[PDB]
Amino acid sequence: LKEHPRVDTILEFSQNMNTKYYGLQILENVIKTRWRNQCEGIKKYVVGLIIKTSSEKEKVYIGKLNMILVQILKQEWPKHWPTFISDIVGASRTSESLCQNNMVILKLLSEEVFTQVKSKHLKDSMCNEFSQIFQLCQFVMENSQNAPLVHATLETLLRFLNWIPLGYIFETKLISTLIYKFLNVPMFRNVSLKCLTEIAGVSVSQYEEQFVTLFTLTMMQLKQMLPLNTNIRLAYSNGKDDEQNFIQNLSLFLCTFLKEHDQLIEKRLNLRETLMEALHYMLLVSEVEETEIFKICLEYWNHLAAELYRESPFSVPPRRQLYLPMLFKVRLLMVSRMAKPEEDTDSINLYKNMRETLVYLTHLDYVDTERIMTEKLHNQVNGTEWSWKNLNTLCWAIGSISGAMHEEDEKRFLVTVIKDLLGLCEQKRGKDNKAIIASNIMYIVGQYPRFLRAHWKFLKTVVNKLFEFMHETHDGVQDMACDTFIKIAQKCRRHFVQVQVGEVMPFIDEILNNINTIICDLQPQQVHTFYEAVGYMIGAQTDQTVQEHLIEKYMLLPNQVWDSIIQQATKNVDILKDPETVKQLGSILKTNVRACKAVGHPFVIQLGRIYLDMLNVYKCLSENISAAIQANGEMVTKQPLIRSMRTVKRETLKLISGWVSRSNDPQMVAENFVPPLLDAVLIDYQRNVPAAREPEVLSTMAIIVNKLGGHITAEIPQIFDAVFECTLNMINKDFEEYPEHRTNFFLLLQAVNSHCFPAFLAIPPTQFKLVLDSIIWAFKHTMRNVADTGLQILFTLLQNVAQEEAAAQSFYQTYFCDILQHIFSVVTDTSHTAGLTMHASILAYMFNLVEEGKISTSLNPGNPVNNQIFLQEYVANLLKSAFPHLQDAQVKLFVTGLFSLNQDIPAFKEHLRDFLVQIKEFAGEDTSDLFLEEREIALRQADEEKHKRQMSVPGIFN
Amino acid sequence: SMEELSQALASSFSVSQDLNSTAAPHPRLSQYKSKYSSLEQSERRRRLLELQKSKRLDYVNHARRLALPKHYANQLMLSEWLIDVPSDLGQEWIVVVCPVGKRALIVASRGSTSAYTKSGYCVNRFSSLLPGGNRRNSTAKDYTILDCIYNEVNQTYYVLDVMCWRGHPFYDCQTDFRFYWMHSKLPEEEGLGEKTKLNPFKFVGLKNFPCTPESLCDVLSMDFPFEVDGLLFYHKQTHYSPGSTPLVGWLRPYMVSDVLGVAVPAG
Repeated sequence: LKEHPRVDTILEFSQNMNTKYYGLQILENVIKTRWRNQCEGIKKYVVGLIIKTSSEKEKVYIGKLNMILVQILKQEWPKHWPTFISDIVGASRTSESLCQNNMVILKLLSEEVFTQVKSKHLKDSMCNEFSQIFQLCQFVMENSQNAPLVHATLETLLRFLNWIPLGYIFETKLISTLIYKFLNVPMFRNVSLKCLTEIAGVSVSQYEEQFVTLFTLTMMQLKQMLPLNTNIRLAYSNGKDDEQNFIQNLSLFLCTFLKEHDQLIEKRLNLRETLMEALHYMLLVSEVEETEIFKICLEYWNHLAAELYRESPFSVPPRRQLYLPMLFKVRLLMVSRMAKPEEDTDSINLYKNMRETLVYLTHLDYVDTERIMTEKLHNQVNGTEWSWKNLNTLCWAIGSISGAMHEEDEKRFLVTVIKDLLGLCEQKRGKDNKAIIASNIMYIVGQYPRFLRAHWKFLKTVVNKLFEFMHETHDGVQDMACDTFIKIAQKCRRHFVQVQVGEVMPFIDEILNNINTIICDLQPQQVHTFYEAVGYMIGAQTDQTVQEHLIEKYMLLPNQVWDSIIQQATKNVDILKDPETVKQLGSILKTNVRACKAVGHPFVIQLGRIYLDMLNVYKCLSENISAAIQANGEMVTKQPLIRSMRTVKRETLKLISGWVSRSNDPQMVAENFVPPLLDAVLIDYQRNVPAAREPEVLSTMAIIVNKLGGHITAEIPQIFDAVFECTLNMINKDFEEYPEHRTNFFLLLQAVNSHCFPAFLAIPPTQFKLVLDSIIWAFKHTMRNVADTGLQILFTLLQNVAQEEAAAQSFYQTYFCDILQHIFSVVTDTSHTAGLTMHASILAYMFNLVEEGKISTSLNPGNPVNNQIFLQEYVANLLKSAFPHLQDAQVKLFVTGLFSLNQDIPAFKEHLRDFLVQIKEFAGEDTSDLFLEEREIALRQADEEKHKRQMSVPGIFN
Repeated sequence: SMEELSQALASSFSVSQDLNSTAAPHPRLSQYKSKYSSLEQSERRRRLLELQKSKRLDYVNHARRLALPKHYANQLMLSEWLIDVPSDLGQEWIVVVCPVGKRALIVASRGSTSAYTKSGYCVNRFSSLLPGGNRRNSTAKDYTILDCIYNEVNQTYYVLDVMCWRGHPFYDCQTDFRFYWMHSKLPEEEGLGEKTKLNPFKFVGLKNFPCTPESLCDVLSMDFPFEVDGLLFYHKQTHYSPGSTPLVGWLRPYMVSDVLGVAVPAG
């Protein structure tokens, strides 16, 4: 209410009470919103308050005041507050009380100084400013004996170490002072170490001796506080935050230091003992229970392993020789702490990293790794380390190295692994124990197709056991049995399929013949996996006619029920209103969907068998669903029998989708499946109320478009007739209502646009108008995904419309302006700057058109003028209206700069963001939003260099 | 070694070490002999019939609990493969011809009828004309418990045994009795064997037949309203007890000729 009308608080805070938190909130407001003589009076006043205040209950108002001082500094400093840094030293350098708060303030400020060349420049330019901050600190560290002050000082040093010039760090006595005077001491020791690790991260070519010294002295002090015979593992879990964080900091130090500087220490032959002592620590900390601690240790081990692998990479090179005394301990650690395999983004990573490290280490010495594993196994048989957790971990680690050994080595290894676990299973007493073991055996086996493909009798023995276990009622052994069966099927297809091995028939024949015997105790979800698994096998049959016969035998059971239902429907249509019949059709379809997914194109012999009946059932249930709603309305959707029919429609569409996208004969699809489909689904979708409309009608249109392009361009009018308008209404009054229907609508649009463009001319203009409104809505939406799609369509529509000169001009004349109006309206506004790079390309393209004289006739038809002038003005016009604050001299010059950067996109991008760079700095919080685009394209180069380095490592990807 | 590995995995790798389990093929058809195969069955059968005689586990309460094993898993009496053919087979045993389908524990309890797999995974919860499986037929302890093979294509629960009927438990009765009770209680019910909104699934009981050579011959030549999955051989006297038992024997029809050394017509 009250905080609406600067002048007030200067007066208000003078005789105030507790309500002062509003006055501060009012001043912060004015400062952060609009930002000479006025605010110059504000700066002076603000500083005065704190100088007074801080020279204890007062504490909360101090931070509150400090906050705003930083708020202003973010806008003023240093170009229009140059003294600040020279001043703030002076004040503190005389009053300890004052020095406390300045440290607190400079710590706060650096949290608004948190882009690589941008920061590089700041470190260059503001060089003077930092220099003094460091010296203030030095002096304080040098002389003060006010503990609470010294702490705050150190906080600030840390916070600034990356910005203060190098020589101040290395050509001083900083390093030694920190290690001797501070690290040494309990309440200072954490910050001390953070600083030293911060230093240790510095990556340069000089200061070699200073680094080496930083290593040996810190080690020396460390060995004194947590001596190398401590049980860090236990120290961590027991001890307080104090001691916990110290351990975390220790590892952070050694890891940072060694990653960047190990080579230095390696070479200095007098430093082994101490090098080994650092590893000793890394092993001791690697014992720590907590994940966040392990993650840093693991980053270190991965570094070490990768270095040695890149030196080596066989099974003695000089750097390896250094580390042999402790390498097996790293092997041991991975094996004994292997994370649950991918079988959330953090945990996948955690496993991936551990796999990677172990795969490196395995290449270095496979014999050592096998031996660690064999022995971890013995200890499950011993009972000395027996536990479900332990056996699982072991087995995960065994599974994890699955490409790293040679065939022959692998074979020998697995043979002892399997035998021994088989033994372990016969020996343990539980049904519980036995299930845990049996899953582990199956898990391992599934990680090693290479082994299975090499030995038929064994593969076959394993698949038969899996069928046996598909009858086990114990907790999850039916699941592990199916899950294993699908892996093996997928990775060994050809071995099943009508290729005989050392015997009379293909094994697929024996499976198809005993399918009901096999699956009769599974539940639906498991039957589907079984069907999918057998699909892969059939998919491998290269002979088409042999493969037709397989599919028939394969598909025989669900076809029986299907046929029985259809027959009943034929005699009496009402059978399709029967709750159970409808539930059955649902699952027969889901089995079809699953088999089709696996088999792909040839599943046609099946889909074609049932297609017209299936589609007929679709119409009947459709007539049911709607007539139900036409006699009770919308609420009928709530009822369970309706949901049930709707699942049939859905799985119908999914099945068709599933096939078409896997299809390999567009003439066939076009002349044979497309018509009956279209009849059965389109008008239906139209006449149904918004609640009764299947979204998959849209995604199924989208797929068959993406797949057939020219082969169905002719049908697009029919499809849009029924589907285009009504679907748009459904989503246009945003009130996010049908997320599935819009994600679909746009996937269809984008498809028609990409593959069926000519259709847009065959639709009446009033409908093409609509297409545009709808594309316009898309790139106008909040959530990046929807925006990004809308842009993509537009940009393609542009390039595409160019291809047809006749109607190109109609479009340009009619829409051209309106589209910028709308695009600029998305760039200019309270910005969702998701697709800045898109905006760039779009605008660039559109400018070219006018520049290059491709818009043949004038946009202003009453005042004809060169369109590049008209646009140059029309944009300037639109800009000076969205930004009335902006000086009319900058507008002209900037709109000039743009068009002279059109036939080049990267620079046209930097030019435009820079407009918004300098114009959002007359605002504030923006920076990282526009910068967000560049950021991601550095992660995907870090992913691409990582992911492609993994290709050279056998077993890291397998 | 690789042969040694396969043999080890085929024949010595089991979670519940059931003798002559039908989860693996008939021992008479395995290339490997499991340690879980036993060509012996009579001694174990005699031994079990003795044990049954002195009933020392309360079942009356088990029947109501469901309205000795825990929740809804492994409640059905499951056969071994028929291997060691009883010398008094024809006098002391009967054969039930089974339909292709899925085994099901059926519990009709207060206005509803829910089916379970041997695993205890509920497969359906529905309505039935069985003493406890209807809102109108929902009463004070009128629950019934069946053992059925569900045939999806005829949408019928074929009844194989009865463990409880209208709150009366039969676990501790002989098979001849139990089978007699089901063939007498079933037809006593408004169109079970038919389809109504109140009874979605038909419950037909399965015929059983004597096991003299001539009788089996007849059986094999009969025509059934379903596709023949196999032949269950029950000892007339066995009580109902959940688990694998040698007191019931299973064979697929193509095996009867070989294992029982009897004639067969065309097939």
